[PDB]
Amino acid sequence: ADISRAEVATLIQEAYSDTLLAAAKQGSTVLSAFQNVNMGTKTTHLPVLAT
Amino acid sequence: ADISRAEVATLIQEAYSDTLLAAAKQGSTVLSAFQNVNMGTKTTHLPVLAT
Repeated sequence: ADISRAEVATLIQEAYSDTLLAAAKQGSTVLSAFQNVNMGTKTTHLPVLAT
Repeated sequence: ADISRAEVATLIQEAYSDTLLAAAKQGSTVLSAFQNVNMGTKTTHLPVLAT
């Protein structure tokens, strides 16, 4: 005796949005606070003044 | 059945970097705080009022 929103089936379509999806990425702190030194092998030796 | 990094001994070289080596040097304080009198001899005499 009446048409409910179930009996209309897929003529009513659900909808989509990006609005909450995007999230900012945060880099390393130490890779921007300090000098990045290139390496070509596992170990690099650095001499320093000692006395 | 497997090669480990201990078994590749000295086919892997160790590198060097001077990026920590360069210490800066600090001058005398008294040579910048006060007048530098040029001398051509061991002794200079300066008279002053005394009474």
